[PDB]
Amino acid sequence: GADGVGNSSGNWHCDSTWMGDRVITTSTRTWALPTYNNHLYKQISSQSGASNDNHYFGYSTPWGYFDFNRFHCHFSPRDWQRLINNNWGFRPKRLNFKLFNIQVKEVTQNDGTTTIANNLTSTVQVFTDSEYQLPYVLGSAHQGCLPPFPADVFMVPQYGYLTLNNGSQAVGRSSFYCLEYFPSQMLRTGNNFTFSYTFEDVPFHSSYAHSQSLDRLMNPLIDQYLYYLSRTNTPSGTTTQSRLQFSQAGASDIRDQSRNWLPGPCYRQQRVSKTSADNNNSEYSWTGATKYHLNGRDSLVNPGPAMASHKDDEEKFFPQSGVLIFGKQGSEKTNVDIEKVMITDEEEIRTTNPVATEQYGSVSTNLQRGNRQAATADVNTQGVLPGMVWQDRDVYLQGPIWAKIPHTDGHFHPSPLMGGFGLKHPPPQILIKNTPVPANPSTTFSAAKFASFITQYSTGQVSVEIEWELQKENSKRWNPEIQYTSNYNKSVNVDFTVDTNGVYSEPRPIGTRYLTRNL
Amino acid sequence: GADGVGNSSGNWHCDSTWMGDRVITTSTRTWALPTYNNHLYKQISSQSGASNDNHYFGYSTPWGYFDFNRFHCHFSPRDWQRLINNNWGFRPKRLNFKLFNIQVKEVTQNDGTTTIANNLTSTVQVFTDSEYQLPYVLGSAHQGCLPPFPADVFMVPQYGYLTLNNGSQAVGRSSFYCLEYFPSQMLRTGNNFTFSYTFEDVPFHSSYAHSQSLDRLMNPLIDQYLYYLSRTNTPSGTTTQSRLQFSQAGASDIRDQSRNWLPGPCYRQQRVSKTSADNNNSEYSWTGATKYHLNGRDSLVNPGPAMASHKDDEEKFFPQSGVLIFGKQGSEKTNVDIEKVMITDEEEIRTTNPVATEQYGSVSTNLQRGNRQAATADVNTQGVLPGMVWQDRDVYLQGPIWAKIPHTDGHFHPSPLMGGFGLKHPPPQILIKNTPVPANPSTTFSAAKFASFITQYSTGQVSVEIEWELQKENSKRWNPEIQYTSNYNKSVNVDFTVDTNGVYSEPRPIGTRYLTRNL
Amino acid sequence: TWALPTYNNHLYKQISSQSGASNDNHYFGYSTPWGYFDFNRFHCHFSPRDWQRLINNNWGFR
Repeated sequence: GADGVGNSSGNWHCDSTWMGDRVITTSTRTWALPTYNNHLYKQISSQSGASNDNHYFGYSTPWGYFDFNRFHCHFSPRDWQRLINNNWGFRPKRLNFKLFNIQVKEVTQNDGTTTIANNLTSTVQVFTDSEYQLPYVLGSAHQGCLPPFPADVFMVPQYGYLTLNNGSQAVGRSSFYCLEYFPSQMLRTGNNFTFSYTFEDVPFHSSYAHSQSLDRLMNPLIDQYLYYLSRTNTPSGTTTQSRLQFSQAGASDIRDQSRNWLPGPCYRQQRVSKTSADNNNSEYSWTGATKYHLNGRDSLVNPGPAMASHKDDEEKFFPQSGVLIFGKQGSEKTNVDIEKVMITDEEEIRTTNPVATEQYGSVSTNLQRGNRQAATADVNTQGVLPGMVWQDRDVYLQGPIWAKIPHTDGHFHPSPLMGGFGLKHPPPQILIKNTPVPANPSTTFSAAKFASFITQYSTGQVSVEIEWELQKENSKRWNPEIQYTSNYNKSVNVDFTVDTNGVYSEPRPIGTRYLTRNL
Repeated sequence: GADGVGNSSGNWHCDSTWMGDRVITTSTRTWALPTYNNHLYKQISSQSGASNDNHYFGYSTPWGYFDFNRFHCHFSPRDWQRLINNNWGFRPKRLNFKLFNIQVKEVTQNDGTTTIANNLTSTVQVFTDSEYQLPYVLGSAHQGCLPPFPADVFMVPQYGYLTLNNGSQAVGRSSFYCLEYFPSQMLRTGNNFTFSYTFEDVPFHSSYAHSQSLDRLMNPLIDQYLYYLSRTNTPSGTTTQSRLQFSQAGASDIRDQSRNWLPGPCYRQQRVSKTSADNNNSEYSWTGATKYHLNGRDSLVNPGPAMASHKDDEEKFFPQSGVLIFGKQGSEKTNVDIEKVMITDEEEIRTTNPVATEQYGSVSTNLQRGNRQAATADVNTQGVLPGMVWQDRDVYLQGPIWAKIPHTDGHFHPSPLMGGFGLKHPPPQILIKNTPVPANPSTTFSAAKFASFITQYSTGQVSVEIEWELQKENSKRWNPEIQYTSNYNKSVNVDFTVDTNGVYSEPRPIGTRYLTRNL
Repeated sequence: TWALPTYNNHLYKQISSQSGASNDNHYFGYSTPWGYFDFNRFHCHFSPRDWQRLINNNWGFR
């Protein structure tokens, strides 16, 4: 840091600049940090009797952490539109981080009034691990983001983690991390903190949608030179006999043509409808779910593999867990009606990824003979096969930007299943805490742990700046594209704006896929 | 080679040196080489009536070969412990090979006595293919290793191979290799042989175990912002109606949370117990096995894909073939009791790879409607899907170090299924033979193949030195690790030591995974 | 992190054994307002895991 109590440690920077090829964004927010857990660590675990699936064991810490991982932190609704309408892809490159204008307040709750005053000599300490030595919590899509709207103020969320358990009990291999055991940087009023970071090379995210379905790749005018088996028998006299005929596949045969490629893999979902009348009356929620089984307990696959949500001309149906779901403004935690949630749509991927609610295809179950008749069965789960292409899941406007790839001997197509960018060395976790200030010890000496501290909290401003790389488009498409538009009719409230009471709200999910490409 | 009959061609080197980052090992053994097959090639094949699975066709040769491929050759039980306790991974780099102190003996069996004497002018010839032109036998985990204990003496195993067959009969494509048709190096007493080799780049083997299970990646304190479908219906009056409610997943919901990753693939096994009372009474061995079907015959998958052996708090069960199994000292070939075998345990991989005896998960089989009710089925086999992470199988103390990757147009995650390091250009096979010495031909000329030779054999010392690369650990774990310890109680015999009759024995399998890492 | 009280109301005092006591338990001395820092125990310096690249891996330390 630098200088005094009266001097300011940083300016407010929130802006976006568009350079053409690479583009830069900036934002600044205001935060407040409480003391958590009365300055002490605690182990936490599952509560008494619980399902074998719900057991957990871990620790909670006094430390907080910053999360900018959602897009809406970085991009405004309009800045989001020089991106998704005008471009075929984007990726991050490098970022900056800064804290400044730190001030610490102590509070006195005596009687029915609470007085608050500056504590000028108190400190707040911050570090960034950057060696990836801690359990990495970010990327699990928790709350506690920097707000989407720059004028809002937010608390910093508390930090904690989980470790191997057996039931509600720990195992010998289970690990315990003390955050005090790292070098950090102690800051007072008039001290600031910075670091900078560089993304590893990662593929552009695909903001295009395809103009060709994988099942139609070819010229309708010209027939193939390959033959397929067409008729298996022919009438002879009164009744048929076995005769094999072959054919070349034309535009009337398009079903039957040879191809060089296959659709992507599927792991199948249950289908439900937004119209309440079509759905069965029972509780199938947990029973009818698709799950995976790991170490004797069952977990839902909430996003699951990337698959189209519905087929043509059914907009009413979506996979049970297969989609992301966002809440509207002020929605509650539990048991809330469908009118409150916002359900995203995965469609444009129909052309490669198969629909999530249907089988991959059909396969032959048996060997035919004279007295046996051919039999097939549906394959509801398919792994990856050579010659198989697919697309990934869209990032939308608000959702995960990145995730940390687990450190393991093998992995396949690491792009993460919620969306965004898989990173082996992602942006490091930033951790922050209030330094404990003891209160009025006894006159005689005693060896005991202090239970008594001054009650205080801190606040300041944080800033983030990321540099993005863009991919422009050369398209010879003659006719116009599909663009993201706001409706021009009159309305009581404007979208993406404060209401009369001053609560900013986001009307609908906005994906990145509009501009079209050929497959 | 160099110099004389009286001069020695090499010193005994067996040692281990630890440099920190890289590390170097050395060993020397004493061998004896018989003449095989009376100096001639023979075709071999399956015997008369046999199962269609058991047919084979091939050749056996007079040549022998050296196999150091097991770890216990290179590492002593204590040297194995500055490795597995102190490190997160290791890989080979380069090796040396040497033969020396060669001496050839001829034997005379007349009457009831056998005299043995030096033959000073006889030769022994050796070559290393290194162009990978021969069938590559090593890596199939046969017998004939350099002994684990440096004072033992061993024969060199005989060399042979197999080729395409139809039943017990050869096919036109089947190949025949004459080892005489290579350049080799002929050695007498006072001649030595050397070559050196460099491993291609290969990933470190993972000697860590994970401190986090893949099903728990996230902060218990903070709720997600995503919604999952929670209740499918609500009571209305006397009976329920269809109503869809949604929820955000907290620490009580941990079963239901969204995740960016999925567990590794499985190919399922039958489960048996070490307690003899739980197992069914019948012969299910071959019938209840998991198999693959190639060209009309069936083969067991003995190791199979890497999967955890058992779940929490069942130590009694293991997959039917799914684990490696080692014999104790002096165990016989066939039909031996469980008390004689040593069964390895694959557990620490519970956190990623699914258990081998259970299904991967459940998937939805049908489309619901008003009068239809949701249906699911177990998926017992899963291929690789995008966003899937796993671990490989552990090497232990004694077992394959490497295998040769087959030469093919495609392969996936080549790490071999017994364990160790897949190599496209592995250490080349060393081949050795006694040169035939004819005996006393007839006085008149005859054109015929000699059936009569001097009876002789050779012996000497061999040496191997490998350089290893190590990966140290930076861990902020506060509490202690799990280490490999010998029990301190008194006992009749010390582990990994000679008994009163002088037979070295190994009490238990020792894996490499102790130190812990975060996932 | 430490906290330092004022001891003895900013003044020195002589202290000694209390009245009747065993001849073994008699003592005479002084107490001061001053405090002092003690790091002399190992567990201050070494964590349980750091203690294990030491005692398992080594024949001595100073």
